Amino acid sequence: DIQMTQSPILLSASVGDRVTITCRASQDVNTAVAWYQQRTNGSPRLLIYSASFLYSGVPSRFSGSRSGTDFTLTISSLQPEDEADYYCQQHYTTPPTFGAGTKVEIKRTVAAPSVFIFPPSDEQLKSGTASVVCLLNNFYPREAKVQWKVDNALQSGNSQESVTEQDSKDSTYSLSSTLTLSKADYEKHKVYACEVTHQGLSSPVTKSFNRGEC
Amino acid sequence: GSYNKDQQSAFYEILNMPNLNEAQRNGFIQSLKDDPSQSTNVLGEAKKLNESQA
Amino acid sequence: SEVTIKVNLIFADGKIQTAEFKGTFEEATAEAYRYAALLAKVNGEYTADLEDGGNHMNIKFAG
Amino acid sequence: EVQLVESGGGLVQPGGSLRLSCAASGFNIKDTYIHWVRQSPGKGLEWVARIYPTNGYTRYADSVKGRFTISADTSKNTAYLQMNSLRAEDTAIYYCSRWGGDGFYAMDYWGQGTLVTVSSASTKGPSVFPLAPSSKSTSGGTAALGCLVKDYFPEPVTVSWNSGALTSGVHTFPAVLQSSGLYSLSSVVTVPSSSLGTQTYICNVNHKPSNTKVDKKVEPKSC
Amino acid sequence: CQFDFSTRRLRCG
Ligand SMILES: OC[C@@H](O)[C@@H](O)CO
Repeated sequence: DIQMTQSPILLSASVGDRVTITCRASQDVNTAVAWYQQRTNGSPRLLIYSASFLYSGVPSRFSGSRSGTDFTLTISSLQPEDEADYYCQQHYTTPPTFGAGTKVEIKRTVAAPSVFIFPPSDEQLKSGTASVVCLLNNFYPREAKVQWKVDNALQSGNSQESVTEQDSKDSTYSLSSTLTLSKADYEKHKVYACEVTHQGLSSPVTKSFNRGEC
Repeated sequence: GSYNKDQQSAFYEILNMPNLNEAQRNGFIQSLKDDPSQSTNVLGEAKKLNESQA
Repeated sequence: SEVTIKVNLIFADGKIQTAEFKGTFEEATAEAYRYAALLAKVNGEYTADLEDGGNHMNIKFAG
Repeated sequence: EVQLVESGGGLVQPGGSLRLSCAASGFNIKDTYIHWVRQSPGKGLEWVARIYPTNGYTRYADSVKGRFTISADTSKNTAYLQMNSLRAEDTAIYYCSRWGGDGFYAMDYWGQGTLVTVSSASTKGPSVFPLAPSSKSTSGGTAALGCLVKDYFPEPVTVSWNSGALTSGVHTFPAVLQSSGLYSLSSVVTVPSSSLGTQTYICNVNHKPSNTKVDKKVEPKSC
Repeated sequence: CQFDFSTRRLRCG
């Protein structure tokens, strides 16, 4: 089989920048290499075929080149909508094989999150479980520390985080942290707090509520 | 569609396997119909599954 | 084991990109230098400064 | 317009069987190669099989040979993938694509993809709870609200707001696998504070594997 | 980086 090695695995650059990603075949594949883009929630989409030819409808800022078994994909002027994963593929020999992908992110200015908190719904509380949700909206960069406290006791092992991919309109991130307790545990404590640390904040922000308060 | 004696033989082997359930048995029979060029491979994988479910 | 080499790519006009390479330390290293050499063709001679035991690089291009 | 549409993906037990279909339109599969390609956390993009419907020639990945068969019915402009002796490693989005179409030697159209989940776990529909807007979810004159879609299996679910009329300011978070082996996600939307109480906000949740369809109205809670 | 079904995107780190 033929191996396709892509580098770097992650590249972050500003809008308008020229970016270059690479793909190396483990043996001669002639020019039989294609490049695909995959955007959030999407299927692979053809950008370049036969190493250097632009597929119809693809912006001319995309270009491809070959040097021996080395292949390059260049975006001459990075756009917000270019935020995506990029894959190379050889079709020279069966099986056709794909590279592991390069993730391309957009650099932008620091933005502090809007921080919000949601008690468990009364509806959920009718059952035996309580989910407390801390929301961090529209921030950059991605790095953020979210800690849960229950009656001022730091919580560990009972929350899960999820982060969206970069927003199409402003290149920011949003994050949810969900604290899961039994209903019995929830009804036993009073103060629920999520503390957020992020580069855009001058010091950590705590959003909290007292169980029972409207 | 019609079959040659080898093809018919492959169907017979899968039809008779005692440890396949009916979803599996018919899935493999469907594969034999799908792609005659794969009869030997399909038969081998049916055999492996039948044996593991003994 | 697997490590991540983080790279700052610093271009002659002050623009900065960042990249990551993953693999064994030896593989990721080789890939980072390979990528630097490739960008050098277009962006000028590179110099690579290694910090964090080689696990972070600052790569500047002459233009 | 060229289009490929996969169907048939779903939950199947290890050792089980599933059949996928790939319905082509806007071109004739007799003129091209048709491929199945899958994508998974474990192996990324992985070619599965191909067929040339004009002469019936087929090729397979070594890891699926004997277990999967590809075929095509040109009279229905449709290709198929029979999947037997399924294993955890076969869990993937399955796409069909064409190659050689209009003389382009690359996969230039791919379908939306269909998810195959190989697992002994059982189907479970989600509970949908409101994330009510409140004094703790507002700032700067805008307010956040949402829906918690908790404890479902398998993927996928879909979430929209006001039947798809509301898209601006929506963040639907990636599904996370809980320790229970069930998925959960939240979807939130930011709206003007002044709109709360006058504009109806409903999250439309669909979990086709359990035939669960819920439209949950989200409002400020009464004090 | 690892592909995630939910987003159809690579997730790094
Ligand atoms: O709609 C596909 C996917 O985004 C959901 O199943 C959540 O992961």
